[PDB]
Amino acid sequence: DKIKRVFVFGDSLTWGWTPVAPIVPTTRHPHADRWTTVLGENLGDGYELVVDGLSGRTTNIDDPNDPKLNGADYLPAALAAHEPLDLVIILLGTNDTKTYLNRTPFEIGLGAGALINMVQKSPGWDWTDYPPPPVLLISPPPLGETIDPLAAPIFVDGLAKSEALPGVYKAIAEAAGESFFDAGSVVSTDGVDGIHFTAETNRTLGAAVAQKVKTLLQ
Amino acid sequence: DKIKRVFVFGDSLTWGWTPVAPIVPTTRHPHADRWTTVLGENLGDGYELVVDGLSGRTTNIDDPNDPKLNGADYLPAALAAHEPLDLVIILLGTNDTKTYLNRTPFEIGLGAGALINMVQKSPGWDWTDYPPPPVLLISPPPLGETIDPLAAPIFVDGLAKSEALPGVYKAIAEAAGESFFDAGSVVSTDGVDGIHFTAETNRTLGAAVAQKVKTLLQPKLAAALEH
Amino acid sequence: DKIKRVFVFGDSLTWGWTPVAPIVPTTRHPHADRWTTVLGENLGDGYELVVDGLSGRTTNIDDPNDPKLNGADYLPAALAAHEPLDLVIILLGTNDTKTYLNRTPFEIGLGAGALINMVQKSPGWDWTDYPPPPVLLISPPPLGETIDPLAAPIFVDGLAKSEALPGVYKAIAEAAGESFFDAGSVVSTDGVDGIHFTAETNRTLGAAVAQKVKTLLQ
Amino acid sequence: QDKIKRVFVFGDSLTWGWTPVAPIVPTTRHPHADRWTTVLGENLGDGYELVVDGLSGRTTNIDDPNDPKLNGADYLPAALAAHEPLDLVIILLGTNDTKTYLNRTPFEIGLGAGALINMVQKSPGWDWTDYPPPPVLLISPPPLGETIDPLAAPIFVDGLAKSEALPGVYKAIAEAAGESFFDAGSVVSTDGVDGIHFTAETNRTLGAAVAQKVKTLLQPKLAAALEH
Amino acid sequence: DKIKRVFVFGDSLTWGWTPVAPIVPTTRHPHADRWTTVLGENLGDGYELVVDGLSGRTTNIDDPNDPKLNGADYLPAALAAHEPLDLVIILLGTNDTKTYLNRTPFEIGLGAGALINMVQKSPGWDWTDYPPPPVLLISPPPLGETIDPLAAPIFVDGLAKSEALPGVYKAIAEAAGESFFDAGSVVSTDGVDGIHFTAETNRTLGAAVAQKVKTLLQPKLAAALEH
Amino acid sequence: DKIKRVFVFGDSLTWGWTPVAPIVPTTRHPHADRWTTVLGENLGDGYELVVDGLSGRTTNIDDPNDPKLNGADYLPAALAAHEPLDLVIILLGTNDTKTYLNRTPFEIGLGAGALINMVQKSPGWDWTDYPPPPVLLISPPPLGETIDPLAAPIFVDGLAKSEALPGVYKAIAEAAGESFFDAGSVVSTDGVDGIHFTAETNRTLGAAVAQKVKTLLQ
Repeated sequence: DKIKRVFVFGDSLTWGWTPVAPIVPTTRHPHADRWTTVLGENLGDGYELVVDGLSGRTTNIDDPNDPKLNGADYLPAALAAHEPLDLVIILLGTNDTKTYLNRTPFEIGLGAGALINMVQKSPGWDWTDYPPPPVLLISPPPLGETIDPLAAPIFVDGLAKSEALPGVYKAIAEAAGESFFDAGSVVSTDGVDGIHFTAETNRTLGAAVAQKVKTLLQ
Repeated sequence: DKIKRVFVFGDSLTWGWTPVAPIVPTTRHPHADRWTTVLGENLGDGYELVVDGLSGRTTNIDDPNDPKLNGADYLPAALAAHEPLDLVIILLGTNDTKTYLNRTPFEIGLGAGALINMVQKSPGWDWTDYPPPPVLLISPPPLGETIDPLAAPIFVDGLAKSEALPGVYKAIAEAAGESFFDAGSVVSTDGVDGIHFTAETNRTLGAAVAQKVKTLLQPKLAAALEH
Repeated sequence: DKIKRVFVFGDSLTWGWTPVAPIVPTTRHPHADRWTTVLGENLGDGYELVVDGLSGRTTNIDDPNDPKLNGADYLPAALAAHEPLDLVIILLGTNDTKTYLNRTPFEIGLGAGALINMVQKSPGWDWTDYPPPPVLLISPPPLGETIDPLAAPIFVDGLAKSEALPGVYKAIAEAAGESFFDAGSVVSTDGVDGIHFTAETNRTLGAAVAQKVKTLLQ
Repeated sequence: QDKIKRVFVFGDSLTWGWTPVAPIVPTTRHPHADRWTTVLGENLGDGYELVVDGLSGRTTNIDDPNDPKLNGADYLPAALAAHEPLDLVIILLGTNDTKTYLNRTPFEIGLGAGALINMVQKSPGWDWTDYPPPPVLLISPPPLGETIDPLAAPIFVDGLAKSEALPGVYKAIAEAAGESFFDAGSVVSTDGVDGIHFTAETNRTLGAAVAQKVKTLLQPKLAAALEH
Repeated sequence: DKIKRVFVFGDSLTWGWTPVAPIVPTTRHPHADRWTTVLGENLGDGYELVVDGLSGRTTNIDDPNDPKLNGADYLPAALAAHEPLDLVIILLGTNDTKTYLNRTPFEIGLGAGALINMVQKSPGWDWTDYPPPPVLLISPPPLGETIDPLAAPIFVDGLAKSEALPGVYKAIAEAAGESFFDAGSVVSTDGVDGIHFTAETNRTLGAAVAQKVKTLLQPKLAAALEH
Repeated sequence: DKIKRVFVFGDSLTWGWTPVAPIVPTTRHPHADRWTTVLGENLGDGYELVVDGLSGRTTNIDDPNDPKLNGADYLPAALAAHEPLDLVIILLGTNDTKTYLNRTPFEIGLGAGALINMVQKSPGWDWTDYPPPPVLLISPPPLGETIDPLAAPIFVDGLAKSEALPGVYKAIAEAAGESFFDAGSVVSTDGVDGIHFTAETNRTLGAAVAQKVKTLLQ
């Protein structure tokens, strides 16, 4: 019985940012406490995860402060490097609400859409011919109402944008003939810095997403 | 009584490519025969059009054969140059089906979406403050089943892509909270070269699109449609 | 008699910036008061205008504050989109005097030259074969002696540069085998903000430029 | 109790697990059990945990005009930050750099590998974390096959000689960076039928050999005691 | 008296391409036979030359075949590296006529203009304050009527373009308030390959350009002589 | 017997920056006092020099303050323009220690390596066929312990980097099969501004480098 391969593509939430005061520097959640790990455990031996979480990462836009943060710069290579996959999970959009990137929620949806499209056109080549995998686009929960004062200037108007993502993400996913899940339906941003997750929140999300995944793959 | 300004942003279909054999060179449809002109006539004195149709133009992707064909390179400037507008009409996607651009229909939808987004964030500045205008995204009709042999190699698998655009364009438009219309619902690509429109097709399209526009910009009529 | 098509390519002066205090925000001159409109009226039914005026637009240089302001990024597409034309009028150079763009008058001439060249090589293709249209390069008048305090820092040394443009523009136009007209010969920058035009100045310019056009086209 | 050591492997199709076949393409991925990185993992034991990033077609630090995703140096900074903290970075690249159309000398390819080592040394570019940067083991690939699949041969003209020259250059560059080196050509050769990729037998040998090398670097107290 | 420094910025004509059959490979003209050398000899001890001639070099446009051939990529650095200078001579434009670069003569003039402007804004900095030097723009002669068959495909329509350069170069130089000289007024492209110069042609050019230079840098004397 | 041609590619040290207080503006060392000139004199009539020294120039990295300062942008053209050569001397690396470029010594070595590689692949063409010339990579001496207060902010941590260059440069040169010389073995940065050389230091360096050159070329 073929082991099913799931690739998880996200930001610091998926890397395992431990929320702290002051907001930085952080250390990585122990493996046991990462949402992806709990996702893996609840799925069982039938499944095998590959995880790529980058602190600061956006859907598809350059961060003028750091040239390595554009998801869409990286994703084509990542997909080809982990082919073949049975599912691609995308949990991005939190960094896209940063003030200086000046994005609307629809713009952020388009960004997630750009990534879905990269998966659908995945590997760009005749060197292999496995099919492209389906995609589960996950909208993150709303930001915290109170963000660490060091980071707050960079998240002005961010909360309202983050609240609007589930609706947009769902339409975009649907338009692509792919799947959707709102992380805000089962958890919220409970980290002390108003942006990242506690281990308790990771656990809830991992277990919830595992149910959703089994529905799609059995 | 304020005159309503409508900006039309498209490709050769909107420039006025006269279909001919061989496919090139062409000459511009006389003004009287252009779809935008008939659109203007059917709208009346209540409306005033601005038209920007570029042969070869795509939604949001570079053509390696010509650096001036990317709609999204041009649109931000165009919008600011014609502010204030009451509506922006986009009729693009036909060139996006060209084989060498290697686009899926969903990708082309995202391209049209990129343009909608540019309109929604239109002018990027404090120099004026008019609101941004609403958008009517128009999907083109399917390509001809028979394309001029000179152009056919460049439109391989293009037909199927063009057939898939209305569904994608509608979702994208809806997702943006904007409007949609399928040109394929009232006309088809009847030009001899299998890509462009006759004057008869222009006339039909112009008249049909004018009805749609009035629905959006005359609120008494907009109201009546919810009934 | 063929109707003659004239394309006007300019900046906020051609859009119809209404001079006000404070300098921004502005509203667009009513159509009846725009210089291009008066140009059209004085030309008669023999002529038909197409107008493209963008606030902030330069000849051929990127504005680091706004990526849509480079005339030469736009002009090739615009020319092809309005083919066939009988004349192209260019009234640009006022924004090129902005301090942070660091341009000399000769440099600005070269920029206008770049645009003339784009018109001369206009459409780059076999898809149509109309000839390319002739060009009337119009130098703007000198800037106001007193510029709105909000904008003044951005126009340091700009006045002297603007005074030098007619001479340079004339040489460049002549070198290209094309025509020239100095807007400063018939009007000056009388707007309250020291940069833009009143409706009275628009009227004078429109009527003067119409005389010049008829000389070129009969 | 002892913290588990994290080793990141950054390579090309050799590291992805290209199964050599005729005709050369299309291929399928070596079963997990037969990948060199997997055997590397098994020979290391529970003391170690691998993260593997192998991309078919990938170069050290140069754009492939045929595919914009193949430049290792475009990807590596992000990858490093995404897998921090690491105890070692292994780089096994250079085989694609010998492709005719990229027009590279062996020294140039060394510089490319050097660019990657430098990215690791300056790894994460930020105050968001402060773990140290990890050491690097640069691995030179073996020489190409003398006979390359006719479909691919035009793109590997003069490639063999370049591949033979890589160990020398890679060693100097690694040494200059104060990092480690290993020549895959010292324990295996390109035995795949297409003249470019590896059989499962060759993967096994390489995995086991590289595991010895890794333990020398990360348990040096033990390595020391063993030598006498 | 300060010794006057003259910087010569050109292409293979200034490097010293020896015309041969077949066209390539060539070897460099002996120093004694280079036009710049004869220029130096005819100027005397009052002057000192610095020479930068690159085979294949254009005014201001990328050659898709070789990324090092754009004069304007190089000139800012070169100017600062040889500061202070009393004159900059530019003899470029021959490679700009190459078919695949698709340039008009006016465009090539603008390219030369771009270089003049770089000289006028020369060093961009506080680190020194010498004045910027004046410029003598030199138009090359027309291409040969017969070009080596290996190179001919790359110089289609090139002859006519090269004939048009003197007029354009003069206007552009004048517009910049700088000087002009037409190499075609005293020599032509007599090399066997139809592109480069013999030693005899170099000698003529060197001596002619030296007269022109002295006019510019000893202008009080030039003035007094004109009677 | 060939007259032997030596091309010297460097920064302000090779241009002839006269150290002064305040640090800027400077004037060029008289020709008689330049290190390259003394190099030429000590070599004799058997040799002929070509010199390209640009104030501010780096090995292979863009200076965000000035787009003309990247050695590797310039070197390919320079090499082809002065072919044929018998030797290329590179004395660069002092500007690479500037704080804002954020380079490690190994990175700077790689930069020098990039230049060596350009020389080894020199002219990229069939238009001539002379061989490529050998290369003598020269590491500069350590910076001054005391730098002009106006320039010091830009050379923080630069001293330590400059001290590390000889070791790195030697490895890189050796790896390329080329030659090396440490300018710090015969001189130090004795200019009043803590960065540039006096005429006395130029003389010492010129004479020392001439010995080295003769060893390589006979």
